[PDB]
Amino acid sequence: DGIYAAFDTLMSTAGVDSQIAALAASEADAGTLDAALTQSLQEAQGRWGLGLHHLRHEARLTDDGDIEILTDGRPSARVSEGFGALAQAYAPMQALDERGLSQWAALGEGYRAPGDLPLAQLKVLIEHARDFETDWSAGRGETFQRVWRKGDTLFVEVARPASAEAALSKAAWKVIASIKDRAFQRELMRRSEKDGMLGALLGNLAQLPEAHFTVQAFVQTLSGAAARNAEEYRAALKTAAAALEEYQGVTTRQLSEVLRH
Amino acid sequence: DGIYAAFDTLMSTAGVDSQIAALAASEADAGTLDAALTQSLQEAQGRWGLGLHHLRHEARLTDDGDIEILTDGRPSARVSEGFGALAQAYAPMQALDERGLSQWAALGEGYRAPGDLPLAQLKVLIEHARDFETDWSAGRGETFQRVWRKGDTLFVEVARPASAEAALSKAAWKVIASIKDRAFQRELMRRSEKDGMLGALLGARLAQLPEAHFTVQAFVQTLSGAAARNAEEYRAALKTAAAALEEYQGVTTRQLSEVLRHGL
Repeated sequence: DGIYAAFDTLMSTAGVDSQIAALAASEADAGTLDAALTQSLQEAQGRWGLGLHHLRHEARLTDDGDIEILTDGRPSARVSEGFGALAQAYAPMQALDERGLSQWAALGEGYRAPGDLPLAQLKVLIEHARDFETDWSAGRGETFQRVWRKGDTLFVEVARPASAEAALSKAAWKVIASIKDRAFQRELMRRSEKDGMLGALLGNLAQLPEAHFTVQAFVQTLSGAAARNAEEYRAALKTAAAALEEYQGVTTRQLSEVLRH
Repeated sequence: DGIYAAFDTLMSTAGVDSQIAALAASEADAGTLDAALTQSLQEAQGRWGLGLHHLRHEARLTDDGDIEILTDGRPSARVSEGFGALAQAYAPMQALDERGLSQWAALGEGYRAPGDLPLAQLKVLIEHARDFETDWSAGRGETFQRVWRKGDTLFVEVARPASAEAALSKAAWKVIASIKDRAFQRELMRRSEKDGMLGALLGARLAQLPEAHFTVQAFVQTLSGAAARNAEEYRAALKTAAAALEEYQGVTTRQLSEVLRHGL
């Protein structure tokens, strides 16, 4: 239904198939739906790239038929408010450097190992340290990555910073190149010289979550004895990168089919 | 295809239709050609944004059928050495700040008035001073601008510095769009997501490319006689030259494009 379908819509900009409207239609119970909405919000958060791993993200159902999104137990926003408001709630919590990567430690304030360590030193932290966290390191294909352990869990992030407007602007690259009417094409090209590619194309998205959230990162997790295993980290690092290029590819494509429709 | 077409190709890079190949073939008179090379060469220098207004530019025919490019009467390059050769002959002579603007005065060493002068004060200079020169200021449209007078001629320069790389990039986009075979278009568009754009378009086939070394970065409007001492003639001069610079940028981008479609 309305709120459920909208939440769903938001999760999709992070490649999360939360299926919530169907769960609600299944006559699922309040706590079940809450668990499901919260679980999906956490996945999305790890792919949105906001750099907020240190906050706890919950989402709950309201008696007035809303969904209330929360971060560290404080009410941040309600789905019924629109996604741009969800954006504007997150913003002052964030801290991007000029590379658009999060300046926060996932573990909260403290020491961070450098991102460029030798596998031998990294292998020792994995095996024999409790909690640890490294900084960003430049990887294959303009991507960035960092590793950190919290409790029984190892986290691998692989990121490729690209704003929502960036994501839209690469979608306008493909929509213009695809156009079968060379008159409208050349006209949009001149108007693209003068207002960028997206503005030219626009001449309602504000309401679409694609305007405020896009896929920017992928987090891969290990648990138990895997989270103390150096072969398991390197598999997981490769996994997360493939995943990242996948979901960024899907979302570029689905966002193109939107920019036309 | 001959040294005249070589010179004609080099002049197209500033959007100067020299018509040298057609003159050389016409029934015109002896010596009219050297004059034409120099006339066409000086105009080209106004648009290249090299910052060499203080030097004198000449082009002549040599004894062995070549075209010699001169600076202050000294042999700087030969057209037959290609255009890159001309680029590095100019290089030791240049002096660009961080933005792409010449640090040389157009009038040689001497006092330069501020570039951010008030219009009432720039006017006095335009109505009553003899020779003068301002520094670069910014203008409208992410442009820059300065103005000098040498003699009876006012010189209004508007500039939008660009690397010949980005200009080649902008011409690649225009071409990969006009592409007819939608399959190869999507192939190029995907490589362009990976290997860059002008990268992936060159990859289907440049230092020989004239536009690889020279680009329209600026334009100099000129006033003479009575207009040259007229402050409203000056403010209009500035709008003309920004419009010019957009035009010749557009002409030279459409040219470089039609060049990139050959060899696909």
